[PDB]
Amino acid sequence: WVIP
Amino acid sequence: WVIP
Amino acid sequence: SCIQFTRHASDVLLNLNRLRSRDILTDVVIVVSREQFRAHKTVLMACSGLFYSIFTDQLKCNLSVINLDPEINPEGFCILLDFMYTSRLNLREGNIMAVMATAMYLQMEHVVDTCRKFIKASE
Amino acid sequence: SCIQFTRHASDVLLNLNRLRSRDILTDVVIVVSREQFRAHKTVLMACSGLFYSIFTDQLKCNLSVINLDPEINPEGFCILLDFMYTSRLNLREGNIMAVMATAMYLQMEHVVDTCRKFIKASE
Ligand SMILES: CSc1ncc(Cl)c(Nc2ccc3c(c2)CC(=O)N3)n1
Ligand SMILES: CSc1ncc(Cl)c(Nc2ccc3c(c2)CC(=O)N3)n1
Ligand SMILES: [Cl-]
Ligand SMILES: [Cl-]
Ligand SMILES: [Cl-]
Ligand SMILES: [Cl-]
Repeated sequence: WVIP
Repeated sequence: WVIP
Repeated sequence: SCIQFTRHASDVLLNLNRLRSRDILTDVVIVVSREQFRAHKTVLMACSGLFYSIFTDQLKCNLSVINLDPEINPEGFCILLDFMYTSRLNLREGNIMAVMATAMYLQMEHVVDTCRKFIKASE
Repeated sequence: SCIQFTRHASDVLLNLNRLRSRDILTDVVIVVSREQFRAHKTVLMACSGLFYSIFTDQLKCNLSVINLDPEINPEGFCILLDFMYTSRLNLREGNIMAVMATAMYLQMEHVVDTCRKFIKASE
């Protein structure tokens, strides 16, 4: 999971 | 396009 | 010896979401505590272990309406349906418990994992 | 304020290809010079400008069989159908002309672009  |  | 187009999967998902937003070729209604959500059976199966089991069943595969367990929160389902079609999860302090419970019921293992991690960080 | 799961789109496409390989919820047959290819209308639309136009038509959206132009090569179509469900293109010296012509007819702009580039390098 990432900060888009 | 890339070499997978 | 194949070549690969990096953005292809993302572009496919973006177009599937455009079809959902215009209600094009949607073939099922998911009923959650009277709230109704239109979707594509194939996308639901591709994202959820529960929908995969439902639509591979020889009788349920033909149903146009699926009713979820009354304990399922419609907002939690809506957030997860958005994630299915976009890869983006709107996870907030106020919805994390409903999102995790819905993801556990829908069998969306990666969502359950990030909810467990975000809950553990707050304790 | 959403979080994003990097591998989600790829995982969705992988599952859609698993459904295609087991012939699960396929809803159309594409006929190419007597060869037949089963697929999901939504995936075809998500990848091709031609299928997008066909299945948004109020009459054609209901067809279970679509016949392509007799000039279309079945091997070229097969390679492109594989690309639609995997992001991988089996581009070879012996098939590049048939693949480019099929991609131009199907309106798959990124495939047409890489074929033009590979052809230009060989001249
Ligand atoms: C297992 S083979 C397979 N073949 C095709 C499909 Cl459409 C499919 N979907 C599916 C099954 C289980 C799970 C998910 C999707 C998400 C998750 O967390 N668990 N699986
Ligand atoms: C344009 S809006 C839109 N909405 C939904 C879908 Cl399913 C769609 N597909 C599509 C249209 C045109 C093209 C492609 C896909 C691939 C390509 O090269 N051109 N387009
Ligand atoms: Cl029904
Ligand atoms: Cl998931
Ligand atoms: Cl027909
Ligand atoms: Cl393309």
